[PDB]
Order: sequence, then C-alpha cells, then structure tokens
Amino acid sequence: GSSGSSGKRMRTSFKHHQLRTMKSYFAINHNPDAKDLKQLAQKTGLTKRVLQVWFQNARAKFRRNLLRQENGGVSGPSSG
Repeated sequence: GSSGSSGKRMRTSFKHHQLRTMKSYFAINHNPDAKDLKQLAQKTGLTKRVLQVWFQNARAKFRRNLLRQENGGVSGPSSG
C-alpha cells in the first residue's frame, strides 16, 4: 500500500505545444494510466517521470484556483 513516497521535487519550463496535449488531457483524465503516460511521453516528447510529476503538480496547483473566486460553468448561492 505504498506508491513509492520519496522526497524528490523540482521545477522546470515547458513549451506551449507539448503542454497543449498535457493540459488538455488533464481535463479528460486526472489519473492517467500507464498506457496514457507512455502515449503522452511521445505526443509531448517528455519522459514518463516528467509527465507523472507535472500532472501531480497540477492537481495541487488547481486546488488553489479552484477555491479562488475564478471559476467556470454556471454557479451561485442557489443551494447546491
């Protein structure tokens, strides 16, 4: 019951092309399976690792803009 927990983190820059494929996917599937990972490593060129991380970082980042005022779709005070 451990998906390998180690203290390894780093930040790097990315292009607008490769990302387009990744970011777009993030919306399709937050938890991409190996197949998807290996498939993305090509559509973007990055490596499985780089992908796995980047994706994981997103979930953390979004959580921020998610609670912040900024938001999509129709929503309001209406009991929901």
